Amino acid sequence: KENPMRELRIRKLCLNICVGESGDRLTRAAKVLEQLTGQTPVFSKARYTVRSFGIRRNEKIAVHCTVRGAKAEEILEKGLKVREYELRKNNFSDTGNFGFGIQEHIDLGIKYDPSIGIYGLDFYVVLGRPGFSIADKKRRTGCIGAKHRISKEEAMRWFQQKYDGIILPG
Amino acid sequence: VSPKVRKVLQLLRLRQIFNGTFVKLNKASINMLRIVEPYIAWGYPNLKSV
Amino acid sequence: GRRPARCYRYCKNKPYPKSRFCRGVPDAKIRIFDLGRKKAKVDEFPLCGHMVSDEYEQLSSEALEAARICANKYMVKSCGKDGFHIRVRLHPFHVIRINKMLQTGMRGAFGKPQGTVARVHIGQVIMSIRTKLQNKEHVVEALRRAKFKFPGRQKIHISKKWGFTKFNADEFEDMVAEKRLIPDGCGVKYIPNRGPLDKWRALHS
Amino acid sequence: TNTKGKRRGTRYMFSRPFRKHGVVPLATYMRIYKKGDIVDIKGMGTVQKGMPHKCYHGKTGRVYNVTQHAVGIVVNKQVKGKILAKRINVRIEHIKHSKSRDSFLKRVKENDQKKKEAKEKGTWVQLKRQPAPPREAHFVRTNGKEPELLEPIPYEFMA
Amino acid sequence: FVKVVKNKAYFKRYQVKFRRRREGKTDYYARKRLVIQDKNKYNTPKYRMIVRVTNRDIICQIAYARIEGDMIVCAAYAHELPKYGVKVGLTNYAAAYCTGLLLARRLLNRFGMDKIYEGQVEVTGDEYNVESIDGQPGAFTCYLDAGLARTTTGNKVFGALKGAVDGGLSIPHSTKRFPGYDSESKEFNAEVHRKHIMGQNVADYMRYLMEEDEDAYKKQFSQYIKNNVTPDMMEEMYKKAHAAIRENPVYEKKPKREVKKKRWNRPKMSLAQKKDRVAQKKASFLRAQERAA
RNA sequence: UCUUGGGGCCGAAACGAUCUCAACCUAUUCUCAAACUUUAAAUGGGUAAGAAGCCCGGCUCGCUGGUGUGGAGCCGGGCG
RNA sequence: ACAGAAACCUCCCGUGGAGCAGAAGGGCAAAAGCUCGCUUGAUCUUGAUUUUCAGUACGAAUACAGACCGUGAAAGCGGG
RNA sequence: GUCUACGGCCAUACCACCCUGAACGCGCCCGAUCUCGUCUGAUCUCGGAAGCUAAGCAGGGUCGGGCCUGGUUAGUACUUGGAUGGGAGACCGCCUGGGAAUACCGGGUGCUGUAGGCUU
Ligand SMILES: [Mg+2]
Ligand SMILES: [Mg+2]
Ligand SMILES: [Mg+2]
Ligand SMILES: [Mg+2]
Ligand SMILES: [Mg+2]
Ligand SMILES: [Mg+2]
Ligand SMILES: [Mg+2]
Ligand SMILES: [Mg+2]
Ligand SMILES: [Mg+2]
Ligand SMILES: [Mg+2]
Repeated sequence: KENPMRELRIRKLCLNICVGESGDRLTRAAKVLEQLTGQTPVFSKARYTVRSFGIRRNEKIAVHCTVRGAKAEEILEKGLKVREYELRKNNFSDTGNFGFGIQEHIDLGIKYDPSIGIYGLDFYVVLGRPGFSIADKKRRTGCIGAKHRISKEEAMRWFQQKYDGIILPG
Repeated sequence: VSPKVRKVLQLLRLRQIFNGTFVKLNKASINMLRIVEPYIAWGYPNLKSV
Repeated sequence: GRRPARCYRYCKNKPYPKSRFCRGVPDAKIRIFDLGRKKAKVDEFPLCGHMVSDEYEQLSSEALEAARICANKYMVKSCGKDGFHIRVRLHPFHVIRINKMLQTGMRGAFGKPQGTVARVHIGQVIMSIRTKLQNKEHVVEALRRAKFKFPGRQKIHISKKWGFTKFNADEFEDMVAEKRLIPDGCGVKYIPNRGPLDKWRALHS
Repeated sequence: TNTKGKRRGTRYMFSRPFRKHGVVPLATYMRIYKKGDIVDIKGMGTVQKGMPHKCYHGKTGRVYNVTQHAVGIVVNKQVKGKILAKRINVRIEHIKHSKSRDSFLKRVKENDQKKKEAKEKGTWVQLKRQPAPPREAHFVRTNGKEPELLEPIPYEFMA
Repeated sequence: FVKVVKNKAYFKRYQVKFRRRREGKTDYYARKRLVIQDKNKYNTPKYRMIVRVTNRDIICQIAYARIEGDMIVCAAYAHELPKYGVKVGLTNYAAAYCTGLLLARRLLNRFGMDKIYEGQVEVTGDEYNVESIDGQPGAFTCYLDAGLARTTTGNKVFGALKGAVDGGLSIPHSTKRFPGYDSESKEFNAEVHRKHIMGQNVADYMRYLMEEDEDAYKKQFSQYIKNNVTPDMMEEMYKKAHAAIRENPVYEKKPKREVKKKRWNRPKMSLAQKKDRVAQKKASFLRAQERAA
């Protein structure tokens, strides 16, 4: 019988919209995430100036927000539904996380408004077990230990049971 | 005569060639005699020598 | 084109490598240090002769290139192009300068790079040849002919080590049988009685 | 010529030993330094304040003043044909109590104890040290074993 | 393939941090400035008041540094508070105040200064500092060692500090980090602080939960119910604890009892045992190989 | 060795197959440093080897201070 | 998702292989780096000391002492 | 036997993986009213006590890497002082003293202070 403290959970869901440029588009994207998550997101600036991409250093080009708790489960369901609960094997990282892309946010049940437009966004799910927070605390930080980590196979296995999803090959 | 040999020969009181003295042997003195090795002939005198 | 090798025979200056302070050094004459059948396994060539320097001097990269050719050509003629493996054991790292005159004279006399040399000690191996045992006489002659490309005095010495390895030939065969030695191409890896016991399982399975 | 730079030539002198960088152990700050103490000066590159000048690295002096962080040290310095008693202000990271006198203070107490004890026993005990004397006569037992004969080995060219 | 970073050379060159740093327990940048005394004060001890709040306890200690290690001069634990009538909430702000008060009275009792420096016997929750009395032994002076805690307003380390200064210890501090300081107006409300010291924020929560959801109330306060601690009596419960702490702060050590020698973990294997184990493993491997063929 | 490339090579063609040579990685191996270094000499540079010491009792302090605590100074005494 | 060698998001390894204005050397990891909040110890003042040295000057630097201050919960730290 | 708080020295203490953890602890853990801080009660702060040693942590293991310490290397390399020594030189030998470092082989794998617990 498995220990109750070894059961997988969603540490957080991280939603990102790299608009690629500053100005009106980025602000509108900041409003799509707020509608979807119900919390104010944060803008991320460009680390470097890249001529090809047309982005300058310290220029806001993307907006993102982290969602935890029961809200993360609710929003994750919307995206996984749009994927028809189908993910590729390569969608899972070797550290036990996974994520997927959404091309239009309107598929997530967000009612379209003329002054916002249509955006895509990234979905990333960080999985975890209880006691993953020892590596995030200030006092007596530690490392969770080999036996407690989440493998790619354990993450894929969790996704199937949790959602009855399909892991396509490749 | 080099400075370190010149000082050690003065402490033995051998300030002139073919001068002689008795020196009672021990770690301190045997290592002084090693510094002045090129400048002295020494050894153990018998009762007749004394 | 260059000064006679008597002008740079002796190790008079501290080592002067090609570095970020000494820039503009021309390439060395010798660029190949191994020729013959380099790929022969450790066991094909048990015999190894050496050319050992009897002097503390500087060997120019031109003399190393010439000797290598002289020793290699003889081995090809007398042992075949695949009966031997030569290894030049000196690399010309010390840079020699020139203060080029036509006139300031000795004002600002620090010289520009002229060439490269190898600094060799007494008893230090200059070049090595490994082949089959029956070619012992052909190794000695090959190295005897190569002594004429060098200044100073050299000694030809037939090593008691097996090939280019560091292990004596009189016990190399047993060490391989007991698996203290594992052929690894031109040489052998040494297996100590240490480390994970899964390594021992691998070797003994 | 050379420069008159203050830290010229201290590339190795002031660097920290191998795998001994980082925090300074706090017992370095808990040592008690009193007036009259003999201390060995050893500059430490980790702390750049109160650094002794290179010439005082490796010298030993006497403490004459103690402030909140530093001490005043009277340390001899030879300049040409004279030796000056120099007063330097050094932070206590760059000094350590000298053991050079502890062997002496150990001997005094042993001397003072023995002198007192021997006196009440009416006996004489040596108090002054002596240089190591020549070894005295002794017997060496063969145990019925002939000494192993040694011979020089033949030359071998191990080239 | 990518280079192994943690190869042999990465370990040859590696320098470990201080053990207490590796453990994540000690901040040596802060410790140096806390424990180190001025050299012209020589052997004068530099006392500090260590406050560590664990998941279930509060440890209050008075220590000074020595070359062999810190010498604890007096300690007071929150697991002692049941002796003084407080059964539950041994990590809340009110408990921290009691633990700090117990630490102060216990020290002053030990030095014989408890009668001289009684502190602020009536808790007002306001700024108060003990001033030395001329002709009497001076007031004991220590500094707060807050460890790695985030010293924002309302941190319980300042609850214990308040309890210690109200007991008669001299600890430099301001009211900026007591609960009741308003960052907006920059004004300290002592009456808010007095509420936390008497645990009314907890009491208000119990009433709030009781009128919101009984099930939540039981989940949140199961042990308060088991011990019959109700919101009305909390303030008196703490006030009694202060009187009792002041009446008798001495600690009677638990009397040690001899026990049967019991070992609860394996000792090291000897060289012979380790060596023989490898021989058995080798024999086992070859034996299996011969059996298969 | 697919984590990338060049040659090939069977194809309807894909990370399918097949090799082959390189880059990469892993253990080895030859040869080096005035402006490299884990190690690390010899010779060398300070300091100490007493009465200006040691050990007792007391006194002054505006310095330090939970403390008659600390530190410094000063006075008297005993030890060759 | 667009997204590619390189945009942004996430997890993991990471002894410094970065950064600290500049030459190099030293030093530095809950910091000396990066980001925020508050600030003007880059202020006023007498002596002592160090470095070059003749034991002169300058310059630079080091311990203090007296004021005023900043910062911090505080120990402290700061007169570039 | 062992832990907690604070430490000293700062790998014999680190790193990797595996096994075992009685009691008390330390934890993971459960919440967000209050104090306090976040895009996010993840962290920080605060209020708790249903569950669990899964993890951290402690002890142990590995012909483990590292580290520590011995042996060998080796009286070798180098070196103080000496000669109207050798040798065309390069350099070398001897005399009088000092005297290393790899590879290779073995052994070890934290000690301990103050205060407070648990362990018939
Ligand atoms: Mg593990
Ligand atoms: Mg020259
Ligand atoms: Mg702090
Ligand atoms: Mg900081
Ligand atoms: Mg001042
Ligand atoms: Mg249990
Ligand atoms: Mg939580
Ligand atoms: Mg377990
Ligand atoms: Mg090992
Ligand atoms: Mg232990």
